[PDB]
Amino acid sequence: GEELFTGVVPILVELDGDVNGHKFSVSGEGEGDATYGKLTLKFICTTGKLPVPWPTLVTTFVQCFSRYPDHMKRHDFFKSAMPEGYVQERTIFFKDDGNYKTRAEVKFEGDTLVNRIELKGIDFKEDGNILGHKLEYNYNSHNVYIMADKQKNGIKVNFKIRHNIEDGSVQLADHYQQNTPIGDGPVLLPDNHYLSTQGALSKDPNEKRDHMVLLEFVTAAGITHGMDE
Repeated sequence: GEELFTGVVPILVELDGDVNGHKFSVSGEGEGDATYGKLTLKFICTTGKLPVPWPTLVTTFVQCFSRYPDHMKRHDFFKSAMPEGYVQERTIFFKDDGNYKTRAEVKFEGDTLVNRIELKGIDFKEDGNILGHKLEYNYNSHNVYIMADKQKNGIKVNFKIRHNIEDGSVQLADHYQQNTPIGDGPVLLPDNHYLSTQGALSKDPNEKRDHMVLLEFVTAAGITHGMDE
């Protein structure tokens, strides 16, 4: 799966979602060059307004496109599970508010890296930060902590997203994450490490729909020795 990422790879992103029985669908479209850990993507909400704020769906909407330095290349689980792909599951708990459970298949369909999401949210407050749309429209820098999970044959992941509340405070979102092969074959199981992100949310000023533009930079780090479980 390393060999598959040398250059620019086109991506489709399809989410279908329900949050407090607000059904909705999003479609996304862009490119990844994993040589630089670069992603650029556009998302549009094909069922009207998105009822969640956009920042809360950034983590949900392809970590095969992280940049792994040559010295960490054999700790790269994500790419190593391609083309057959990987299933990615997540429960995201928002502090003093509800949660998203999500399930995604990330796999190559054709020459296009595809991420296909199903997502349920519950116990969200209507006078909320989330359903009351109270979060700034921004991407901050984060670190993504990864460990191996030999049992399941994949990785366990956790990190906290720090969403800026319009008032000013922080709205935490705690991502309990699991990734596993759809890949019936062999994937690289990493020693513990992190990824480090940069990014930006913005708007296409011509796009009439509810949407989001994501440019993102993600680099792997934390390891300096001699590699493989």
